[PDB]
Amino acid sequence: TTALQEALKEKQQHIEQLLAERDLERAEVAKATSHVGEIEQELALARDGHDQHVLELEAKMDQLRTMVEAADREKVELLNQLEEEKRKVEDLQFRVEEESITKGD
Amino acid sequence: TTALQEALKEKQQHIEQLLAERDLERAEVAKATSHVGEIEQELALARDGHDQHVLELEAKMDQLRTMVEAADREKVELLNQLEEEKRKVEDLQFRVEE
Amino acid sequence: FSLDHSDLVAELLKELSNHNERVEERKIALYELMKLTQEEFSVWDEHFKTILLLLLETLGDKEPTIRALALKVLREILRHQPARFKNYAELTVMKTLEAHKDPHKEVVRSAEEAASVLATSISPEQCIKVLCPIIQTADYPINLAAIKMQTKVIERVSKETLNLLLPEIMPGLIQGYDNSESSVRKACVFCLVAVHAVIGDELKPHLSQLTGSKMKLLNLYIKRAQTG
Repeated sequence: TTALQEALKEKQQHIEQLLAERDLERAEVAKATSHVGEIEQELALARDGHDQHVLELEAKMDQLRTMVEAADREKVELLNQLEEEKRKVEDLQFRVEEESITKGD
Repeated sequence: TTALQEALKEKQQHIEQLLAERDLERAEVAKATSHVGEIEQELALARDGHDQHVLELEAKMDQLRTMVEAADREKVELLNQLEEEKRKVEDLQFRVEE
Repeated sequence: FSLDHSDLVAELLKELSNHNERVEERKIALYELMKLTQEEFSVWDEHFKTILLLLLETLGDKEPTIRALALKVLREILRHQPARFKNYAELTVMKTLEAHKDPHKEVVRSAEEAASVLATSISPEQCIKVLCPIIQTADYPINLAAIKMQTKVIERVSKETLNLLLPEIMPGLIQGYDNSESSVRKACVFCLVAVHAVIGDELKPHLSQLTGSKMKLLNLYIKRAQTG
């Protein structure tokens, strides 16, 4: 009977502890559901950070492309000048060779 | 003892009820946590995809830098060639006036 | 993306009929014609003549950028449809050479590019035959460009083929070697060098009319082309 009375008190203690565990788990339900929104926003911001970063890299590639283009413009110009000079040499060379023969003749 | 044993059975049934209520709340926490896990999974994947994308961009950037450097060397080469041709022209010019 | 290519042609002809006008619209049409020329096209069997003669007329446009672009288009038709120029060779050569005296450097450049392709694409025998009277009678600097073309063509023929053409070729070069213009004399030397590289000593009896001094100069350039 006393052991039966003590087990009754123990079972009441277990009940009071399960009331608390039940309620404390419910507290977590709301907390976890709201955590979903927080990580969603963390993802939202990350993707915005990702896109901005891509834009910054693409700008630097634009800058470099402008340099490449300028160098190609200058290369075409120099290759034209070099062809020009080579034609000067060829024309002058022939005139000197021709004049030297006439002098020897 | 029978009436005490009966009370104990009822308290045990109250215990069984609260275990079940508590486990339902836990299962709710679990669902929400798995939904969180799916988002975390997306976020790691986005970062991973982004890091790979940045490497690809940075590799293109370096390629362009190396193109500019190569172009600068070719310009010096062309300028030297030009100067050589101009020396020939100049030498021939004064041989015509001779 | 169309099957009916004649409709495209008709609209192109229509635009290009606007000589000395509608410069931007006509540039678009010309570039369109250039694109077609690359395409694997049934246009040519039916429309080659019509397109070519309108394009050759367009060489005389008052707008430099139009003349220059028309020569670029001509260049592409030359390298993609050379066989079709059989009956229009004299005309096409003359127009291409004539563009070499344009006052606009961009037009002269486009003409030089066209002339280069013409020499690698047109039947070599026919080209040499067409060039011979031009070399003998055209004004500076058209004769100059003709000699330079002949040189490019000569490098494409066999010794047997060249030997057959040499009686037509030689008179212009002998006469050009006496031309008052230094550039014309030089072009003739260059052309004779290129003959020599093909037929060697066989060239000699063709050169009996040259003075010793002109033989010396030719032998010098022969020796320069052999070395460096």
